[PDB]
Amino acid sequence: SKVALITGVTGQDGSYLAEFLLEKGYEVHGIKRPKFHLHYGDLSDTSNLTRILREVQPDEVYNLGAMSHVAVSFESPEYTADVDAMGTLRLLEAIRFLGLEKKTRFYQASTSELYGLVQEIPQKETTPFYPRSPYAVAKLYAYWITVNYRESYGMYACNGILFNHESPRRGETFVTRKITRAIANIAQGLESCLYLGNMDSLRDWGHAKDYVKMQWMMLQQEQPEDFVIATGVQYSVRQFVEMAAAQLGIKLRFEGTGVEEKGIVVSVTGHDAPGVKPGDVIIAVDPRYFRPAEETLLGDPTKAHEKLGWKPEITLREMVSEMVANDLEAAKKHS
Amino acid sequence: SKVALITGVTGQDGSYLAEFLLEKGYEVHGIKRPKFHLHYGDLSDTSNLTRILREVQPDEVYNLGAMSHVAVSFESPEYTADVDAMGTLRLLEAIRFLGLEKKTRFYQASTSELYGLVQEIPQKETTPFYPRSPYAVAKLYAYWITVNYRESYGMYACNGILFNHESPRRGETFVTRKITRAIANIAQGLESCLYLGNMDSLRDWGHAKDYVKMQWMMLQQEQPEDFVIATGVQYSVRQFVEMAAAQLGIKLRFEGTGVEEKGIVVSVTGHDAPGVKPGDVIIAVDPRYFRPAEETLLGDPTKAHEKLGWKPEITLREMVSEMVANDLEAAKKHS
Repeated sequence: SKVALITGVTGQDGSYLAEFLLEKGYEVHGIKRPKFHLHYGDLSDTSNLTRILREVQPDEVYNLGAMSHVAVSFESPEYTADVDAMGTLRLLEAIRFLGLEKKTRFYQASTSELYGLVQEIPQKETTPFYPRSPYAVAKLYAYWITVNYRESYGMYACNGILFNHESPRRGETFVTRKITRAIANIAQGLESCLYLGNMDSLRDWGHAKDYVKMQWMMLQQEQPEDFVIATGVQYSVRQFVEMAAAQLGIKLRFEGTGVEEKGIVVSVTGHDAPGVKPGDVIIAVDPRYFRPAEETLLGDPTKAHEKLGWKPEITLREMVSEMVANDLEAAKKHS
Repeated sequence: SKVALITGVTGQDGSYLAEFLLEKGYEVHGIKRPKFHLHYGDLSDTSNLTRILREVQPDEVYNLGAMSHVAVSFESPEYTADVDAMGTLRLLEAIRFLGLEKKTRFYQASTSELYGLVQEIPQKETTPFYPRSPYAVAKLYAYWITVNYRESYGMYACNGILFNHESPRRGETFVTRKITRAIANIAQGLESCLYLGNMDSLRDWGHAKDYVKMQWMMLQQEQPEDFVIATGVQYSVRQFVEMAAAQLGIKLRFEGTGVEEKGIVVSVTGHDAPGVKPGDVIIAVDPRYFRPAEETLLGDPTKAHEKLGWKPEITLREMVSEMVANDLEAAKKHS
């Protein structure tokens, strides 16, 4: 059968991609950031990773790394660049060293954080990059080295510019998981308030499962091509809160504007929100993080749809329901 | 003048010790974990640290590392051991390599976490160690290698078994700073509730400034000796909360027992607690962290007092007042 190597195999995207590929009968090898094999290594050691590629002889390689500058907070800038930027070059160079240009197809996970400034909305494949963090500059290098090996050596190598994508596995530092975790704990009486920033902020949220599928599709073509991977639909942080609360039978009312805005509990249906009652104030704004910033990230996945036929199949509400259910289960183990 | 080298120079203890020594006219060199000099390095490189000791020719070396297994959360177990355990051996071996046994005095910062289990209370120099985390095992090695170089080579090398010590610089992960930060933010209306564990838990809290002084004293003697460094006085987490709240004019009432216990605002005096009013519930217990655990850490600093004349000079209330004032200042920049 087909063989694949996944770097960053234990993150949200790696775990879902590994499942997706195993289901298709692939033999899956991975390294952290039955027919599944884990290897030691982090992409900082050329010898170790070339050895692994030599033993694995993968048909496909998925270079997933960290997805956000926030998920990389505790690493040194040099370590992040060595693995997310140089690691990409090492993988491409190893494929050449081993004479695998004709057998191995390469996928690199870029990020919407490459847009930094923004300017034009929505953002598409032609929209110019302007990195705003060391992490994003490292990703800029990874994006361009991949384009360069494609253009210079005719290698099948391409980039997936990923916009936000969540799931029950999403890291607790992202706002979506913060909200579902908090709503569940509040409903179960383990906490009392959820503090957020500007609730007007508009986001483009997709489901990790739909995105890892597009990543795989991007390696099944006749020629390599880069693609923006997003939903192209906007929702407010406030709508996300309402949706999450609605999954637990809590209807919310919002009173006040800006840093003064507050979420009041109007009614409660069902038996999953015992720790909440009408009148309760459970959502508020933290001035330390409030900011009325314009110019907004919103991806245009038209090319993906036109050339590949890819479209997100899971809806935002199903994603929220799945995340809420998972956090609710953990929460009741403690009420 | 005298020359000193401090490892972990930017932590709470290192920053205070550096100040203490500079005030005394020392030339101070440091490495992270005017007459002050910072060097690159972390104790993992024998060549780099020997070179530094060779250039510095210190009269005194203070091997401060991490003080808690919680402060070491984001490091790999191997990295922590390499710097906190092996790093200690490297420093002692470099002093010998360079022929500095007669000039350089060595101080190692142990921790009360070496007691793990506990059993006998209070704990003193003779009380047996029983590490309960990888971090503490690394510290056990550091403690014993220091004793061994003292006993085997007649080197002036000793251990300071430190119990909890705080200050305005204390890391936000420790419960004392968590409480002062929270009380200030609540008083300033930036947050609404403080969730803690068992409020009956008894602790031995001293001030970092008093402790770095004992560390220095331990190197001014005629012979090297190990010492427990603590206050030997107990206070409850609940008393700490009351004290912190009292610094902001908030009097508290506690209703309920165990996981049901809650802190209610009785009265408010002054103008530093605008975000709080009588009746408000601002302290509650998080069941996830509640635990009625016996057998309690409490140090017996009698030997320190008897042999060296050391005694903590700063009181717990002055420490709380200082921590609260610092957090209150940060807080009002945002109300």
